[PDB]
Amino acid sequence: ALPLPSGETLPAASAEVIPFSIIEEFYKRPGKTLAARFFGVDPFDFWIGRFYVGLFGAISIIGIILGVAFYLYEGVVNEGTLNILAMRIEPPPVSQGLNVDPAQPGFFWFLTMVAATIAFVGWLLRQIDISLKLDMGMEVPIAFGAVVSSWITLQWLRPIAMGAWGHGFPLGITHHLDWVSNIGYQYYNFFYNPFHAIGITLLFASTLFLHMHGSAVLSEAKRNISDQNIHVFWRNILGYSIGEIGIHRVAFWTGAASVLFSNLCIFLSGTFVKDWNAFWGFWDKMPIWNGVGQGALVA
Amino acid sequence: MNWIVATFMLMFVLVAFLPLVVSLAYTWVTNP
Amino acid sequence: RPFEFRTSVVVSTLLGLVMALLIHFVVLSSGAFNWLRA
Amino acid sequence: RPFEFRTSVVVSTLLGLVMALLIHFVVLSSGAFNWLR
Amino acid sequence: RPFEFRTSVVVSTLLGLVMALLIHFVVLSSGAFNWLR
Amino acid sequence: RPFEFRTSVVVSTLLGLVMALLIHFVVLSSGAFNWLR
Amino acid sequence: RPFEFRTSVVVSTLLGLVMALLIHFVVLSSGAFNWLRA
Amino acid sequence: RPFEFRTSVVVSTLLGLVMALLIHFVVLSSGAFNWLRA
Amino acid sequence: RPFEFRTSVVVSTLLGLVMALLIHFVVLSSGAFNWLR
Amino acid sequence: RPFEFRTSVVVSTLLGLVMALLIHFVVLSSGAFNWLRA
Amino acid sequence: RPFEFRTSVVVSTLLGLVMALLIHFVVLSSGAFNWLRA
Amino acid sequence: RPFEFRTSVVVSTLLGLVMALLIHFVVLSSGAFNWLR
Amino acid sequence: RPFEFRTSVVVSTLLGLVMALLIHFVVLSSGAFNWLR
Amino acid sequence: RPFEFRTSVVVSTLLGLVMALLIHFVVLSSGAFNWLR
Amino acid sequence: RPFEFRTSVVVSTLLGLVMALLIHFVVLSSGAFNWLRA
Amino acid sequence: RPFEFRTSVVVSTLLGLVMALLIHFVVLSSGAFNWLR
Amino acid sequence: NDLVPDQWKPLFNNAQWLVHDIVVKTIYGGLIIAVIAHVLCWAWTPWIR
Amino acid sequence: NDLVPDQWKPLFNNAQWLVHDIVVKTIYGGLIIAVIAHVLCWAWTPWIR
Amino acid sequence: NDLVPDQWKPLFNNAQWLVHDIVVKTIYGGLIIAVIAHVLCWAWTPWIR
Amino acid sequence: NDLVPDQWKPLFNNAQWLVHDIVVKTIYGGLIIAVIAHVLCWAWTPWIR
Amino acid sequence: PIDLHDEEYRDGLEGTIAKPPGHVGWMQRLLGEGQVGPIYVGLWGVISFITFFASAFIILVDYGRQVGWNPIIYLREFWNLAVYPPPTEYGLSWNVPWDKGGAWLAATFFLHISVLTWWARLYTRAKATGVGTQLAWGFASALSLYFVIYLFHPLALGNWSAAPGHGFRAILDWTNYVSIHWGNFYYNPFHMLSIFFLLGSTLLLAMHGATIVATSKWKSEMEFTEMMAEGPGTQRAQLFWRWVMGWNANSYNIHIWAWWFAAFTAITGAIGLFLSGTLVPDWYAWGETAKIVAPWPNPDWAQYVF
Amino acid sequence: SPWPVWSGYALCFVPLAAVILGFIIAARFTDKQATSAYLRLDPAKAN
Ligand code: BCL
Ligand code: BCL
Ligand code: BCL
Ligand code: BCL
Ligand code: BCL
Ligand code: BCL
Ligand code: BCL
Ligand code: BCL
Ligand code: BCL
Ligand SMILES: CC(C)=CCC/C(C)=C/C=C/C(C)=C/C=C/C(C)=C/C=C/C=C(C)/C=C/C=C(C)/C=C/C1=C(C)C(=O)CCC1(C)C
Ligand SMILES: [Fe+3]
Repeated sequence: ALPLPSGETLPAASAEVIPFSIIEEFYKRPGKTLAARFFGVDPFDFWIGRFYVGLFGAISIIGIILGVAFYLYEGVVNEGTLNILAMRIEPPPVSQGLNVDPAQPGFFWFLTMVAATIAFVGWLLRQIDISLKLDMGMEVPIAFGAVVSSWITLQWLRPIAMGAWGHGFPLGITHHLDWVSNIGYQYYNFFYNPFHAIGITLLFASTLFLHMHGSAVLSEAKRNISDQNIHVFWRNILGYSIGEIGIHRVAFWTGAASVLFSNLCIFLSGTFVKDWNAFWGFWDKMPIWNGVGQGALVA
Repeated sequence: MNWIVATFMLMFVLVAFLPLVVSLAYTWVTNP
Repeated sequence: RPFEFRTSVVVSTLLGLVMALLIHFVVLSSGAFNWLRA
Repeated sequence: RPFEFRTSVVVSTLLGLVMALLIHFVVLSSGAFNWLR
Repeated sequence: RPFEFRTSVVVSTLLGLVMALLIHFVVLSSGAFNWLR
Repeated sequence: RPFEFRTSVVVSTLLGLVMALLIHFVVLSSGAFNWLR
Repeated sequence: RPFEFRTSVVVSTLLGLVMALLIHFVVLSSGAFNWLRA
Repeated sequence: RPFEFRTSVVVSTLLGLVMALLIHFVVLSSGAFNWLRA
Repeated sequence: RPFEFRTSVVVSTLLGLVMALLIHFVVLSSGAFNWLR
Repeated sequence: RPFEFRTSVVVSTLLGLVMALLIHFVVLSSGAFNWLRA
Repeated sequence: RPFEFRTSVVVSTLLGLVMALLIHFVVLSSGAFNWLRA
Repeated sequence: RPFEFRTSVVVSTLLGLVMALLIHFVVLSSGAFNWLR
Repeated sequence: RPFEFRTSVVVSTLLGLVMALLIHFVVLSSGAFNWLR
Repeated sequence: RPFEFRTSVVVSTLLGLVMALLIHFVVLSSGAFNWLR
Repeated sequence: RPFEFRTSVVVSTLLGLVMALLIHFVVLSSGAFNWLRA
Repeated sequence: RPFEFRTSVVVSTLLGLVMALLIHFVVLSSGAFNWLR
Repeated sequence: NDLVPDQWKPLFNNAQWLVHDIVVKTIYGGLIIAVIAHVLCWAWTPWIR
Repeated sequence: NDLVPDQWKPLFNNAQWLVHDIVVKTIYGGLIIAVIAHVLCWAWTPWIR
Repeated sequence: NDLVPDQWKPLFNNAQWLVHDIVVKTIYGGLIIAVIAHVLCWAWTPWIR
Repeated sequence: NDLVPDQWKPLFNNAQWLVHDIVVKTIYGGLIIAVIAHVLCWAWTPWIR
Repeated sequence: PIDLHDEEYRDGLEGTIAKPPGHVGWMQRLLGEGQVGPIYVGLWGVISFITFFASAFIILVDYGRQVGWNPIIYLREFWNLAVYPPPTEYGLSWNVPWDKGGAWLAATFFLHISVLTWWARLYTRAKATGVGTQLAWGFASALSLYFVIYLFHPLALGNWSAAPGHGFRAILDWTNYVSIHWGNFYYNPFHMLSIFFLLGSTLLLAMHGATIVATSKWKSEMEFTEMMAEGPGTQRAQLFWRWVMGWNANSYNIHIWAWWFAAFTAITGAIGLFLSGTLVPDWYAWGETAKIVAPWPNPDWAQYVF
Repeated sequence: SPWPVWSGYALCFVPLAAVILGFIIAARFTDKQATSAYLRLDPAKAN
């Protein structure tokens, strides 16, 4: 009996029962990473276990270890709390400005944030290298780069633009929520921010699309069907079937767009805008309806 | 507020928007 | 030819309708003519 | 022919109905005629 | 040719319409001419 | 055999290093020794 | 051979460098030595 | 050989440059030398 | 023929029902007839 | 023939039920009959 | 035939259950019958 | 036959369990019996 | 056999380590022994 | 040879460019030179 | 047979355990028994 | 047979461990025994 | 459907008859118990008054 | 299904009969314990009043 | 199916009988220890009152 | 399974008996040390009281 | 035993309409398919249509009445118009004026009927096409959240005012008001679990889409065929995700992962919303008593002042 | 009172441990199924 990838055992195409070892050995092909093109050789061009280690893998692992050490030190020492749900890792005060001093408190927040940034960029570059070794596209790096740009907006661009550097988030479990709540209520009705609304729309659409795609694929896995049943099912309900290649494109685009608009709204709310209720005071004054009402229906 | 630095950071954010736009343009240009 | 007759007709009719509605609404809201109870 | 009879009939009917509704609502809301209290 | 006639006409007409609407609205809002009360 | 030498060495080394770091950090945090100011 | 020589060398070097960085930073921040402006 | 000469050259040069940059940055941030008004 | 009997019947029935409901609602809301208190 | 008996029956039943429910709701909310509450 | 017995049974049962629930809730929430402490 | 025994059993069991839980919770929340203080 | 030796070893070792850490943390957090100040 | 001359030239030029940009930025950001006033 | 033994056993066990936990929570939360320090 | 031995052992062990930990923690938090201060 | 009665043969199977009988007895016992419970609850505290 | 009685042969299997017997005995013991516990709790603190 | 008793041959395997015996003995010992612990805790401080 | 006893042959391999022996000896030593530690801790400060 | 031509090209009730398919063109260029195609209508969907549009008509007519029947003001204030439930007095009663919550009850009832009939439509068409019915249960798990929001939570609180007011801006206001009323949902554990599952769902969707698009040169998007035998694209995707994070899946497990993320999101959200008001009146106080709230003695408050 | 309340215990620490164990177990079994041997197209012939 031939075992299928789903799990079926169907008695008996050009397929055959092949162990994963043959596939793993066949596709190694060392010597095509990004660092090899630049320097002419990759210093770390091997595998340690199941992982591939490259030039940026070492940088990422160093950043990870250093960041975790600094995070634990600020929270076990200098706070004396001993539990992780009550830790509160703060940046330097707003009065200090854009400068950093080891003597003053908030230095290890700097160390952890820098190490985390280095680790994130190293992970992105490692993903690019692994994609380039397999002759694939560069789509996953684009999505992860959207996420990393979302991080850089919150921790680098906004504090520099506002110029005091106390405007970055504390790295504490259950405590970054305090920062989110206070920032959101400082610019009251953060719902009324247009880009926040677009981001929420994209998030909800992404979840709905994921559920629909999972249901559709799972509904035909282990049945004797002609591969066109799903198209008829999706045209009978809603009167449209996107196809096999369109659903993944839509998923990738929606996922990236949500985070992009979210980082745009956070940065814009930081500097160029002060109140999101006053932002809509232009609407009722446009010269198409500013003179049509009376009493409570005026304006 | 220093309006030069803020505009520079805004330009960086709009640059960060670019790769998805490039992917959309590539998908449109191919598949004629 | 650069454009088809159908597209030109559609664009022209839509532009005319939107402009007429917009001008009527602006004149009504201006309150400068004493029309329909001032 | 650039347009079908069906499309012209549909567009004309929708435009006429919408315009009639809009004009009646504007006239009623303006309160300048003493109609319907 | 590097660009088509259709694209040039579309871009030019859209730009002209947008500019005319913007200029009329800005001049109306400036309150500098005594136009429409 | 159920377990290889390499897996045992890796697990033991990681556990020992993590335990040493945790114990040093906890002892430093407790402040019961008058060490390092 | 349970392990390769290059893996041992790389892991040892990374661990040593990380430990040295961490120890220097902790000692500098503790302010118990009067080094680099107290 | 376990390591090639050019790989060692790349690793050593990169590590040295990174350490030099880090040491200048830390010394400047300490503000203990009166350098660039510090 | 440009239109079929089915489409005309459906559209006419929907339009009539919608108009009747709208007219009753407007007349009830106006409060100018003393109907339903 | 333009319509099937099924479609006519379904549409008529649904319209009657919806109209009855709406009329009952409106009459109850108006409070003009002294019914089911003072 | 126009309709199956299955569909008629299902629709009738569901409509009856929904109407019973709605009528009970409307009548009891009116506060006009003194049921379970007024 | 129109309906299978299994579907009827499932629907009856689910409806009965839901009604029992709902009625118990409604009676307890009404606070008109002096039950569990 | 139902369970292999490796699975039993992994489960037992992980459970023992987790319980030991949890008990030490709880006893330290109680503050009822006068240990570590 | 261990290193091609082209690669050495490219690496050196890029390193010089990055160093020049970084040093200009850091020197201009300092308190002694306030962005050339 | 309409139902397999496994389905009946699984449903019965899950229902019994969930009901037991819920009843214990509801009885002990009411504070009408003086159990384990009131 | 309806159920296999491994499933029964797994479910029993998981339930026992969860209930034991929950009961110890509830009793400790209730503060009705004078245990650990 | 050998054990099924003649009238209900087209609607029932042999194995379904026994399960249906079990459900019928369960419903009858539950109804008797519920009637008793309602009578005692009314005797304890009327909910209509 | 050799050990299964004649009446329940279409419903039960030789392996499921033993497990069913185990489950029935377990439920019987549980019911006895539940009745005893309820009587003790009523003797301790009535809940209807 | 050689070390299993005749009754439990359709349900038990020759390798799982030993594991079942081990589990049964462990449960018995745990139950005895739990009973003793409960008695001692009651003698120390009653939880019902 | 030449070195495994006859009773435990269906459950154990030849290379797993040795690992089992090591684990059992380690657990016994752990139990003895834990008993001593508990006795000294109780002698120092009782936790029940 | 299923003829797709019949299921796509029948006539009358229990058939389809829009039978001659359309074509959009740019959707074919960007998404790979641009057939509008016919749509089924089978007595599960006529009821949904009628009930949904009855509710919409009621809401729109109330919107019109609220502005004095002025169309220009209707366009002016469309996005800040709403039809709120009855006020807190007369909690669950239905004897309410039409302008004081009477229309909200009727619209909500018709919307409930519409959503239930839509679920029935989904289930029946899944059965009639030969595919499984996973989509029906996913929609059930979202309807559970919907019914907790609109029916089960206002019940057990004693008033209709605990429900949203049927408006573009009214849902945002409802979210803010419910957060302010019951403390802070940032300290609601089920809100935390729902956020975890939601962000995980978005992450998984992005990863899967990027992975399939990257390997589409070897026809990796044909999920139905890859489940029979793996191809070069699936092999490359497995190798990529094994070399990045050390473990991977096949082209069948990822869909189970996605389905369960979405289902857990909906279920945990429903449970948290229901538990918010009836049992825990204040989430911050509960968090303080649970030791999950960080101490905060000496803030630096200059960040939060203009 | 160094300890949390019982409701905190349940509502916080039962779901968290459940999620962690479930994630680890599901990942382990997904990897086991993925790396098993089943039908595949030969990479040497397949291009
Ligand atoms: C009252 C004085 C107001 C004012 C009020 C208005 C209003 C109100 C309108 C204009 C419109 C226009 N105004 Mg003026 N306008 C003012 C001052 C100006 C000044 C100026 C420098 O002062 C200028 C340059 C203009 C210029 C213009 C033009 C852009 C335009 C008229 C020409 C046109 O397009 O005809 C071409 C027009 C057509 C070809 C329309 C043909 C329509 C056909 C005949 C159908 C009619 C409806 C009929 C019932 C259909 C029945 C059959 C069924 C369909 C089967 N106005 C002042 C401030 N003006 C009108 C316009 O069209 O704007 C877009 C308009 O509606
Ligand atoms: C009372 C005075 C009000 C006013 C109130 C209204 C109202 C109210 C309406 C108009 C309408 C119109 N007004 Mg006027 N109007 C005013 C001032 C003006 C001024 C002006 C410069 O002052 C102008 C230029 C206009 C111009 C116009 C036209 C665009 C139009 C009438 C012609 C038309 O379209 O015929 C062509 C019209 C038709 C061919 C209609 C045919 C309808 C068929 C016969 C069906 C009728 C319904 C029947 C029940 C069907 C029954 C059977 C079922 C189908 C089974 N009005 C003032 C302010 N005017 C009407 C209109 O249609 O606007 C779009 C309209 O509703
Ligand atoms: C009143 C004095 C105001 C002012 C008010 C306005 C207004 C108001 C407008 C301009 C516009 C313009 N102004 Mg001026 N302007 C001022 C001072 C200046 C100064 C200056 C340094 O002081 C400059 C350089 C300009 C320069 C300009 C140009 C950019 C432009 C006119 C030419 C053009 O581009 O036509 C290019 C455009 C065309 C050739 C369009 C031709 C369209 C044809 C005629 C059709 C029109 C519609 C018609 C109804 C169609 C009917 C038929 C149907 C389709 C079948 N202005 C002052 C402050 N100016 C106009 C403009 O169009 O700007 C974009 C405009 O609307
Ligand atoms: C100061 C008194 C403190 C305390 C502070 C510490 C600290 C601090 C530590 C321990 C550690 C340990 N403590 Mg103590 N400990 C206390 C009280 C106790 C009590 C008790 C009941 O009272 C107990 C049972 C223990 C028990 C233990 C052990 C678990 C462990 C030491 C043995 C071990 O595992 O070695 C196994 C470890 C090894 C064999 C490591 C061998 C490493 C080799 C020699 C290399 C070292 C690094 C090398 C120089 C680097 C450069 C290499 C280059 C190639 C040149 N401690 C009190 C409260 N304890 C230590 C430990 O290792 O914990 C895991 C530790 O770090
Ligand atoms: C100031 C007093 C501080 C303190 C400050 C430091 C600092 C600062 C450091 C240590 C480090 C260490 N400390 Mg001390 N330390 C203190 C108290 C202690 C106590 C104690 C019980 O009190 C103990 C047990 C230790 C123990 C240790 C060891 C783990 C380690 C030194 C040995 C080693 O690793 O050798 C093995 C070391 C090597 C083999 C290194 C070989 C390096 C080669 C020769 C290259 C050197 C660099 C050079 C620039 C390279 C140029 C290359 C170019 C191509 C030319 N410290 C107190 C609190 N300690 C050091 C360490 O290594 O930490 C990881 C370190 O950096
Ligand atoms: C405000 C002062 C008066 C008042 C003044 C008027 C006036 C004035 C009139 C009415 C009219 C009507 N009034 Mg009123 N009305 C008042 C109070 C009420 C009250 C109430 C609760 O108080 C009610 C229930 C009504 C009810 C009614 C209706 C009987 C009637 C409009 C019918 C309609 O919708 O036609 C539109 C309906 C349709 C277009 C659909 C027809 C469908 C057919 C009948 C069934 C088969 C459909 C078929 C199968 C579909 C096939 C195609 C499908 C696509 C498959 N009035 C008060 C007291 N009323 C009108 C009338 O007399 O009508 C005759 C009218 O002119
Ligand atoms: C108290 C007085 C209240 C009031 C309270 C209620 C309540 C409460 C209810 C009704 C119901 C109805 N009311 Mg009344 N009603 C009032 C005034 C009126 C007025 C009026 C004054 O004009 C009218 C016309 C009606 C009309 C109606 C009918 C639509 C319906 C009863 C008949 C029916 O449908 O039987 C047909 C009904 C059946 C065939 C059902 C048979 C069900 C079988 C017996 C099983 C029942 C369930 C049981 C648990 C099963 C147990 C065994 C298990 C299956 C194993 N009411 C006043 C205001 N009325 C009932 C109804 O059914 O509404 C939909 C209902 O629930
Ligand atoms: C101080 C008094 C405290 C208390 C403090 C602790 C602490 C602290 C711990 C326990 C632990 C336990 N306690 Mg006590 N305990 C108390 C009261 C009780 C009561 C009671 C009713 O009063 C009971 C029933 C128990 C019961 C128990 C057991 C559950 C457990 C020990 C059994 C075991 O697994 O042994 C077998 C133990 C082993 C097999 C461990 C073997 C470890 C091996 C030898 C390795 C050790 C580390 C060493 C450095 C390794 C070096 C080499 C390298 C690996 C190469 N305690 C009071 C409240 N108890 C201990 C435990 O093991 O928890 C899991 C534990 O850590
Ligand atoms: C509130 C007043 C009283 C009180 C009043 C009562 C009353 C009254 C009763 C109980 C009952 C019980 N009480 Mg109480 N109880 C009190 C305080 C406590 C405390 C405590 C710490 O204070 C505890 C721990 C308990 C514990 C218990 C349980 C022993 C018992 C319910 C068991 C159960 O879940 O059955 C339901 C369990 C199941 C349905 C699952 C069974 C599963 C079996 C055991 C294993 C199967 C394994 C096999 C592999 C599974 C195959 C299928 C799988 C799907 C694969 N009580 C207080 C003091 N308690 C009940 C009782 O006595 O029951 C006998 C009862 O009626
Ligand atoms: C608050 C207000 C005002 C509310 C408004 C008031 C309203 C609207 C009330 C509506 C009430 C209704 C509609 C109640 C409905 C009660 C029902 C249907 C109970 C079903 C019992 C089903 C039962 C007992 C089924 C039992 C099934 C059994 C015993 C199955 C047994 C078995 C079966 C069949 C198998 O395969 C094999 C296993 C086994 C042998 C055990
Ligand atoms: Fe897919």
